[PDB]
Amino acid sequence: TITPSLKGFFIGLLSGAVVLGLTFAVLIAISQIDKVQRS
Amino acid sequence: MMSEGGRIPLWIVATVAGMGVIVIVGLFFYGAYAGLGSSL
Amino acid sequence: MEVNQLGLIATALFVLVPSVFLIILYVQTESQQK
Amino acid sequence: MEVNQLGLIATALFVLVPSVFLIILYVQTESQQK
Amino acid sequence: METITYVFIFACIIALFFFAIFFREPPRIT
Amino acid sequence: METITYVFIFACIIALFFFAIFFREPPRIT
Amino acid sequence: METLKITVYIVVTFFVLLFVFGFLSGDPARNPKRKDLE
Amino acid sequence: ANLWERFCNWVTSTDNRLYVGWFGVIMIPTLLAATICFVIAFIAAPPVDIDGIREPVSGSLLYGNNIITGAVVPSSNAIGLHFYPIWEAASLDEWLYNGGPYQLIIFHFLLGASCYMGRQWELSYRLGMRPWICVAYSAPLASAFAVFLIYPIGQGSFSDGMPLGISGTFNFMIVFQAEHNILMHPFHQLGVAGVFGGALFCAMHGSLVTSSLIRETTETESANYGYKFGQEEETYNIVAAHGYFGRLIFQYASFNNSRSLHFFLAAWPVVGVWFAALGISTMAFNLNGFNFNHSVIDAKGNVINTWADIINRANLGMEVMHERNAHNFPLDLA
Amino acid sequence: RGWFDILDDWLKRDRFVFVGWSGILLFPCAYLALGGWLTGTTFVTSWYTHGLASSYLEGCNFLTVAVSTPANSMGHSLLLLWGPEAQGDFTRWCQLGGLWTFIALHGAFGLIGFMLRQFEIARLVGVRPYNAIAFSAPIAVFVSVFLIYPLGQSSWFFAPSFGVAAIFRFLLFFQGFHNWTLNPFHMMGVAGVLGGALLCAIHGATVENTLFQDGEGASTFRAFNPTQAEETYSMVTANRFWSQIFGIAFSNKRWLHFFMLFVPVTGLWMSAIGVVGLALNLRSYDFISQEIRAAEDPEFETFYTKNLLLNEGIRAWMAPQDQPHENFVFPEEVLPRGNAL
Amino acid sequence: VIAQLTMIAMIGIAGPMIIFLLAVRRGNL
Amino acid sequence: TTGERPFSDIITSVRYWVIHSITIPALFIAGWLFVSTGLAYDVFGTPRPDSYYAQEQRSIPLVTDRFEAKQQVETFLEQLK
Amino acid sequence: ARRTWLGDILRPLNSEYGKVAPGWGTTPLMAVFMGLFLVFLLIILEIYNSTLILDGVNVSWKALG
Amino acid sequence: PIFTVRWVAVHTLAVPTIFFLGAIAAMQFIQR
Amino acid sequence: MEPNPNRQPVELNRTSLYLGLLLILVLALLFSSYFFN
Amino acid sequence: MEPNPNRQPVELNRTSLYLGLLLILVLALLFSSYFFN
Ligand code: CLA
Ligand code: CLA
Ligand code: CLA
Ligand code: CLA
Ligand SMILES: CC(C)=CCC/C(C)=C/CC/C(C)=C/CC/C(C)=C/CC/C(C)=C/CC/C(C)=C/CC/C(C)=C/CC/C(C)=C/CC/C(C)=C/CC1=CC(=O)C(C)=C(C)C1=O
Ligand SMILES: CC(C)=CCC/C(C)=C/CC/C(C)=C/CC/C(C)=C/CC/C(C)=C/CC/C(C)=C/CC/C(C)=C/CC/C(C)=C/CC/C(C)=C/CC1=CC(=O)C(C)=C(C)C1=O
Ligand SMILES: CCCCCCCCCCCCCCCC(=O)OC[C@H](COP(=O)(O)OC[C@@H](O)CO)OC(=O)CCCCCCCCCCCCCCC
Ligand SMILES: CCCCCCCCCCCCCCCC(=O)OC[C@H](COP(=O)(O)OC[C@@H](O)CO)OC(=O)CCCCCCCCCCCCCCC
Ligand SMILES: CC1=C(/C=C/C(C)=C/C=C/C(C)=C/C=C/C=C(C)/C=C/C=C(C)/C=C/C2=C(C)CCCC2(C)C)C(C)(C)CCC1
Ligand SMILES: CC1=C(/C=C/C(C)=C/C=C/C(C)=C/C=C/C=C(C)/C=C/C=C(C)/C=C/C2=C(C)CCCC2(C)C)C(C)(C)CCC1
Ligand code: OEX
Ligand SMILES: [Ca+2]
Ligand SMILES: [Cl-]
Ligand SMILES: [Cl-]
Ligand SMILES: [Fe+2]
Ligand SMILES: [Mg+2]
Repeated sequence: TITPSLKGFFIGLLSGAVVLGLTFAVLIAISQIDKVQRS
Repeated sequence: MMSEGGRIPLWIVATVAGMGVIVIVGLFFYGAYAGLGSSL
Repeated sequence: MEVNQLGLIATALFVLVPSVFLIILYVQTESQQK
Repeated sequence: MEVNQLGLIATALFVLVPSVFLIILYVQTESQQK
Repeated sequence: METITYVFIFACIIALFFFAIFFREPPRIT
Repeated sequence: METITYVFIFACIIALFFFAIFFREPPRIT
Repeated sequence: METLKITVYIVVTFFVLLFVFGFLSGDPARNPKRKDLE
Repeated sequence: ANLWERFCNWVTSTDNRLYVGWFGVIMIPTLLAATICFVIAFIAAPPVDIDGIREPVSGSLLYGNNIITGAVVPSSNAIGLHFYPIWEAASLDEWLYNGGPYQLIIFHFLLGASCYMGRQWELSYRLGMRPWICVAYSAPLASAFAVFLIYPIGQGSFSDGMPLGISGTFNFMIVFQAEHNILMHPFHQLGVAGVFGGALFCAMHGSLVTSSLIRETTETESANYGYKFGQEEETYNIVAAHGYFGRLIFQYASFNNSRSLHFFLAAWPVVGVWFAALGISTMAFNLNGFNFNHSVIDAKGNVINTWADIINRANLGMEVMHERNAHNFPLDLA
Repeated sequence: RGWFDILDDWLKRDRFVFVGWSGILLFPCAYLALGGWLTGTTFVTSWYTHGLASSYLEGCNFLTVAVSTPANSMGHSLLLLWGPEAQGDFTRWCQLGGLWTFIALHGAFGLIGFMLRQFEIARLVGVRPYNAIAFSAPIAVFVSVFLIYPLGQSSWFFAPSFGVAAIFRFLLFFQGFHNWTLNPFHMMGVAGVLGGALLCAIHGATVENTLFQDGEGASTFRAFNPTQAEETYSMVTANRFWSQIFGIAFSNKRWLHFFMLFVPVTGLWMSAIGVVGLALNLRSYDFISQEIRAAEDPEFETFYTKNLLLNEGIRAWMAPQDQPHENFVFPEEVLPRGNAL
Repeated sequence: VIAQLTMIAMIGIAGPMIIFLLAVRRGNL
Repeated sequence: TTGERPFSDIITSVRYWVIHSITIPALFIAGWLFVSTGLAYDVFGTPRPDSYYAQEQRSIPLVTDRFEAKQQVETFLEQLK
Repeated sequence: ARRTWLGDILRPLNSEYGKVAPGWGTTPLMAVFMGLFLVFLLIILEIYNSTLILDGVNVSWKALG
Repeated sequence: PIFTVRWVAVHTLAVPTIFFLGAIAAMQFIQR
Repeated sequence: MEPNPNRQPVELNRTSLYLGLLLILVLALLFSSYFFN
Repeated sequence: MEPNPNRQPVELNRTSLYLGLLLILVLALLFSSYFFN
C-alpha cells in the first residue's frame, strides 16, 4: 500500500527532479544561445 | 528616459538613499517604544 | 587528593614521545653535511 | 596485587630514556655523509 | 606528584623560551 | 599493569633479536 | 615592614628618576634620521 | 662621554638583543616582580578570603588545585579599593589570607604592560619606523585595564577584578553575565565581531597569500624555502590572489592595494577589541546590556516570552547562586 | 561542440558574479537559507515549539528575533514540507518549526557549494586551494554544532536557534549544563580565535608601520602599485623590531602567512571535536579529585567548585521555561539560592 | 509629531541645499 | 572590467530612477499592506496579540506529538473560542 | 626489476595502465546508477528518520519480537 | 527582454528586501 | 642489494623544533589536569 | 662568533645501538620486579 508518507516521499522526489530538471534545461538553453567566441 | 550615466549626481543619490536608511531605521527604533515589543 | 593514578605516566609519555621524535629529527638534520 | 604504584612509570622511563638516547645517536650517525 | 608534574611542564616551557630567543637560528639576509 | 609491563619489555627484546639478526650492519671484508 | 616600605620607595624612586631624566636626555635626537629637533 | 651619557647610550641602544629603552627601565623590574610573585603564589599561596566573609578560596597548586582550577585569588572585599601593599599588613600570613599577592601582581603587571606599549613606540622611533604598532597593542592592554582595574573601581572592590586563573576567569565571566547581561550589550557584540572577524580575516589572508606563492621549489621540499629573508621581490602573485578573491565574491569586494588590505587587518580586530574593552569599562558603571524582559505582551496583558526572557532565566540562576554566603539584603547593588 | 562543454563554457564565463558548476548548488541553497532566516525572523512565531515570540511581527527586535528549533516531540525529523508532520501545509510547517530544518539543511548544502566554489575558482585562476582548505573550519563548526550536536541529543529542539539572543541562550545553556568553559577542546578553540585575532592585528599593524616611503603623500596608501615587484614594507626592519621587543620574530614571510591560516583554522577544528563530545553529554564537567576532597572537607573551596554552584543555579532557574516539553514544576522551596538573593 | 518631522526635513535639507546650490553656480567648493 | 555597465553609471541615470521611483515605493507599500491587512498572520500562522491564549488559560500550546502535530495545533487554534 | 613466478602470473592484471575508453564512454549509465543510489539512500534515511512510514515496517526495537 | 546574471542576483535580494522593509515599517504601528 | 631511488633525506630546522616543543609542552600543560582528574 | 675548533662529530654504529638497547631492555626486565615490589 501507498502510505501517506510514501506519497509524501514521491512528491518530494518529483519536486526535486523538477527543480533540477528546470534548472539544467534553462542553463543548457542559455549556454546554447550565449556562446563564447573562439576559432 | 536615457540610459545615460551620470545624469543625476552620485552625491545626491548617496545623500537621499542615506537619509532614507536613517528614516527607516529611525522608524524601527520608534517601534521599540510603541505597540508590540514596547513592554507596555 | 584522589587523582587518577595513570595521570603521571600519561602526562610523562605525552611530553616525552613527541618531544623525542622532534629531537631525533633536529639533531640528525644538524649532523647532515653542510 | 598491591604493587608499588610508581613501578610502571619507573620501568617505562628506565627503558625509554636511554633507548631514546641511543636511537637519537644512531639516526644522526646514519644521516652523516657517506 | 600532580603538582610536581604541572610545575615541571611549566619549567620546561620557560627553558624553551630561553633557548628559542637566545639560541634561535639567526635570521640571515642572503 | 605489572604483567603488561613485563610482557611489553619481553616483546621488545624479541623484536630486538629480529632486527639484530636480519637487519644487522653486514660484516664486510675490506 | 617599615624597612620593606622604605626599600620599595627608594627602588621605585630610583627607576622613576631613570625614566624621567632618561627621556629628558635629548630623546628626540635618538632616531636614525633628522636629529636636530630642538 | 661621562657615565650618564654612556648609560643613556646603552639604554637606548638599537644593538641590544632585547631593546631596553626608558619605558624598559620601568617595564623590566615591574614585570619581573609581577611574574615572580605570580609564579610563587600560583604554586604555593594559601587560601584567600576573596569575598571578605572569612570563607577562604584555595587558588594554589600545593593547596589542591590543578592548572585549570588554580588561580591567584583577588584581594578581600573587606579591603575594597584600599591599597594593600605588604607593608600595610601585620605579617605575611595576614597579607596572604587577605589576597595581597593579587594587588602586587596586577599593579606591577598593568604598569609593566603600559610600559611595554610605550617601548613599542620607543623602538619604532629608534629604528626609523612608523609609530603605530603600539596603538594596535592598546586594544588588548585596554582590555586588561578593564578587567583588573576599571571594573574594580566602578564596583568598589578589587575582589571583583578578574582572578588570575583559568577557572577564575570563567567565574568572572558568568557573574558578569548575571549582573550586566553582557551578551546583550552592543560593545561586547562588536568585540565578538572583532575577534570572529579577526580570526576569519587571519585565515583568509593566510590562505590567499599561501594560494598564490610563486613556484621556487620542487615537490620534495617545503615551499617555505622559496622565500629568502630580506629578498627584494614579493614572494606571491598579488594579481593572482586578487583575481581569485574578486571572482569568489565579486571584483570590488577584493582588495588590490596591499596597504589598504593590511590596514584593514589591523583596524578590524583592534577597533572591535577597543569596543570590547569599553563594554567592560562602561558596564563597570552599570550601564548594562539591553533588557527586553517582558517586552512582548499579548492583548490581555499576558507576557509572551522571547529568547531574551530565556536568557533572563539563565541569568537569574547565576545571580541567585553566586557568592552564596555574601549577600544579606535583597538587591545586589555592587 | 556537445551540450556539456557548451554549458561548461557559459557557467565559467568571466562575469560580475561568477557562477560555475558550483553555483548550481550554492546559489539556490545560500539564497533559501538567508531568505528562510529573514522570512522567519520577520513573520514566524515560536509559540507552538517553544512558547516564545520570535518575529518582528510579534514585537521582537533585531536582538531577540530568531528562527527557532522545532518542538522536542519532533525528535530529529527532517520536517520536510511534504512530510508526515506538516503534510504539505505551509502554515502548519512554519508553526511546527519546519523553517529550522529548512535553513539548517539548505545552509549545510550552501556551505558545501561555497567551498566547491573556492575550489572551482582556484582551479580556473590557477592558484593553490588553501582558501577552500581554510574553509573546512567553518564547515566543521557548522556541522558539529547545528547537526551532530542535536543528533546526539533528544531532538533538534536543543540545536542552536537562528537568532542573536537565541544564540546567547545556547552559550549559557552550555555553561550551566555542559560546563563547556572547562573543556580543553573549547579552550584550544578560544586560543585559536583570540590568537588569530592577535595575528590579524599584529601583522596588519606591523606592515603598516614598516612601510617604505614610496611617495610624497602623508597618506601612504597611494604609494602602492598592484603590479610592483618590490615588498611594500621592510621584513628586515620588522624582524629587528619584534626580535628586540618580544624576543622572537618572523623571518620567513611564507611561514608567517601559513601560520595565519594554521592558528584560527586549528582552533575552530578543536572546538568542533569538543562539541561532538557534548552531543553525547561527554563533558569535561568535573575534576573527580576536587569533588572527593570537597565532599569530605566543607572548608575546601576553589574557583572550580564556585562555578559549579553557578551552573546548578543556571539549570534549576532556566530549565522549566527553557525545556517546556518536560513540564518541570520546581516549588519555590527547592530552588537553589544563596542568602538573601 | 508632524511639526517635529517637518522641522527635521527642513533643517536636514539645508546642508545638502548649500552644497547643491554652490555646485550649480560653480562655487568655491 | 566584467562587461556590464558600472553600478555608479546606472544609479545616477534618469532611466534608473524613473523605473525605481515606481517599483521601490510599490514593493514597500505591498509589504506594508501584507502586514496592515493582517495577511502576514494568516500565511505564517503567527498569533495576533489576542491569539496567544484563550481568556483564562496560562499554559502554552506546546506540540507534544510528532505525527499528530498538525492536528494538535489545529486543536489549540479551535480552543481560542 | 625482479621477475617471480607469482609476478609472471599476475602480470596481465597490471598491464593496461592509462588505457581509456574514448570520450564520455559509459558516463551516462554511471549517472543513472548514481541517481538511483541517491534515491536509495534517501529512502533508507527517511525510513530510519520516520519521515517515510511503510506498512509492516515498525522502525522500533519492537520491530519483530 | 535581455537579462544578466548580475541583474538577477541583485533583484533576488533587493526585491524581497524592500517588501520586507515595508512589512516591518507597518509593524511599528501594531498595538496589542 | 640495488639501492632504492625513492629515498629522501628528512629535515627539522631549529625553529620547528622550538615550535614543536612549545606545542607539546603547552598541550601537556593543558591536558595534564584532565589526565589526573 | 668565530667557530670552536674543539668540536668533534659523535657516532653510534648500528651494532652499538643493538647492544645498547639489549643492555637497557634486559636491565629493565631484571629491575622492573623490584621497582613494582
Ligand atoms: C540544488 C538546489 C537545491 C538543493 C540541493 C535543495 C535541497 C533540499 N531541499 Mg530545497 N529548493 C530549491 C533548491 C534546492 N533544494 C529551490 C530552487 C526551491 C524553490 C522551489 C526549493 C524549495 C524547497 C522546499 C519548500 C523544501 C525544500 C527541501 C529540501 C531538502 C529535501 C529535498 C528532497 O527531499 O528532494 C527529493 C528529490 C530529489 C533529491 C531529486 C532526486 C532526482 C533523482 C536524481 C531522479 C532519479 C532519476 C534516475 C537516475 C532515473 C533512473 C531510471 C531507471 C528507473 C531506468 C533538501 C535539503 C525541504 C526541506 O528543506 O524541509 C525542511 C522542503 O520542505 N526545498
Ligand atoms: C621600576 C621599578 C618599580 C616600580 C615603578 C614599582 C611599583 C610599585 N611597587 Mg614594586 N618593586 C620593585 C620595582 C618597582 N615597583 C623591585 C625591584 C622590588 C624588589 C625590591 C619591588 C618590590 C615591591 C613590593 C614588596 C611591593 C611593591 C609595591 C609597588 C607599588 C607601590 C609602590 C609605592 O608605593 O611607591 C611610592 C613611591 C613614591 C610616592 C616616591 C616616588 C617619588 C617620585 C619622584 C614622585 C613622582 C611619581 C609620580 C606618581 C609621577 C610619575 C612620573 C610620571 C609623570 C612619568 C607599585 C605598583 C607594593 C604593592 O605592589 O602594593 C600592592 C608592594 O607591596 N614593590
Ligand atoms: C562564542 C562566544 C563568545 C565569544 C567569541 C566571546 C568573545 C569575547 N569575549 Mg565574551 N562571553 C561569552 C561568550 C563569548 N565571548 C559568554 C557566554 C559570557 C558569559 C558567560 C561572556 C562574558 C564575557 C566577559 C565578562 C568578557 C568577555 C570578553 C570577551 C573578549 C575576550 C578576548 C579579549 O578580551 O581580548 C582582549 C585581550 C586581552 C584581554 C589580552 C591582554 C593581554 C595582555 C596585555 C598581555 C598578557 C601577557 C601574558 C601575561 C603573557 C604572555 C606570554 C608570555 C610568554 C609573553 C572577546 C571579545 C572580555 C572582554 O570584553 O574584555 C574587554 C570580558 O571581560 N566575555
Ligand atoms: C574569550 C571568549 C570566547 C571566545 C574567543 C570563544 C570562541 C569560540 N567559541 Mg566559546 N563561549 C565562551 C567564550 C568564548 N568562546 C563562554 C564563556 C561560553 C559559555 C560556556 C562559550 C560557549 C560556546 C558555545 C556553546 C559554542 C562556542 C563556540 C566557539 C567557537 C565559535 C567559532 C565560530 O566562529 O562559530 C561561528 C559559526 C561558524 C564559523 C559556522 C559557519 C558560519 C557561516 C560561514 C556563516 C555564513 C553567513 C552568511 C554568509 C551571512 C549571514 C546573514 C546575516 C544577515 C546574519 C570559538 C572557538 C562554538 C563551538 O565550539 O563550535 C564548535 C559553540 O557551539 N562557545
Ligand atoms: C535550482 C536553481 C534555480 C539553480 C540556478 C543556479 C544559477 C545558475 C543561479 C544564477 C542566478 C543567481 C546569480 C542567483 C543569485 C542568488 C543569490 C543572490 C544568492 C545569495 C547568496 C548569498 C547568501 C551570498 C552572501 C553574500 C556574501 C558572499 C557576502 C560576503 C561579502 C563579505 C562580507 C566580504 C568580506 C568583506 C571584505 C571587504 C573582505 C576583505 C577582507 C579580506 C578577507 C581580505 C583578504 C585578502 C583579500 C584580497 O583581495 C587579497 C589580494 C589578499 C592577498 C587577501 O589576503
Ligand atoms: C606556576 C605555574 C604552573 C604557572 C602557570 C599557570 C598558568 C595559568 C599557565 C597557563 C597555561 C596555558 C598556556 C594555557 C593555554 C593552553 C591552551 C588553550 C593552549 C592552546 C593549544 C592549541 C594547540 C590550540 C589550538 C589553536 C592554536 C594552534 C593556537 C596557537 C596560538 C598562537 C601561538 C598564536 C600566536 C601568538 C603570538 C604572540 C604570536 C606572535 C607572532 C609574532 C612574533 C608577530 C610579530 C611580527 C609580525 C609581522 O607582521 C612581521 C612582518 C614580523 C617580521 C613579525 O615578527
Ligand atoms: C579618523 C577615524 C578615527 C579613528 C578610529 C580608529 C580606526 C583607525 C585606527 C586603528 C588602529 C590600528 C593600529 C594602527 C594601524 C596603522 O598603522 O594605520 C596606518 C594607516 C595609514 O597611515 P598613513 O600615515 O597613511 O595615514 C595616517 C596619517 O599619517 C594621515 O595621513 O592609518 C590610517 O589609515 C588612519 C585612517 C583614519 C581614517 C578612518 C579609519 C577608519 C575607522 C573609522 C571608525 C569607524 C568604526 C566605528 C563603527 C563601529
Ligand atoms: C621584554 C621581553 C619579553 C620576553 C618574554 C618572553 C617571550 C617568549 C616568547 C615565546 C618564545 C618561544 C617561541 C618558541 C618557537 C619559536 O622559537 O619561534 C620562532 C619562529 C621564527 O619564525 P621564522 O619565520 O624565523 O621561521 C620560519 C621557518 O624557520 C619555519 O621552517 O617564530 C614564529 O614562528 C612566530 C609565531 C610563533 C609564536 C609563538 C608565541 C608563543 C607565546 C607564548 C605561549 C606559551 C605560553 C605558555 C605559558 C605557560
Ligand atoms: C553623502 C554620503 C552618505 C550620506 C550622508 C548623509 C545621508 C547625510 C546627511 C546629511 C544631512 C541631512 C545634513 C545636514 C545638515 C544640516 C544642518 C547642519 C543644519 C543646521 C541647522 C542649524 C544650525 C539651525 C539652527 C536653528 C536654531 C538653533 C534655532 C531655531 C532656528 C534654526 C532652525 C535656524 C553616505 C554615508 C551614504 C555614503 C557616502 C556619502
Ligand atoms: C523561506 C521559503 C522560501 C523563500 C524565501 C525567500 C527567498 C525569501 C526572502 C527574503 C528576503 C531576501 C528578505 C529580505 C530582507 C531584508 C531586510 C529586512 C532587511 C533589512 C535591513 C536593514 C534594516 C538594514 C540595516 C542596517 C544594517 C544591516 C547595518 C548598517 C546600517 C543599517 C542600520 C543600514 C520559499 C518560497 C522557497 C519556500 C518555503 C520557505
Ligand atoms: O563580590 Mn564578586 O559578585 Ca559584584 O555583585 Mn555584589 O559584589 Mn559580589 O555579588 Mn554580585
Ligand atoms: Ca488592545
Ligand atoms: Cl561565585
Ligand atoms: Cl548584602
Ligand atoms: Fe600579509
Ligand atoms: Mg512596536
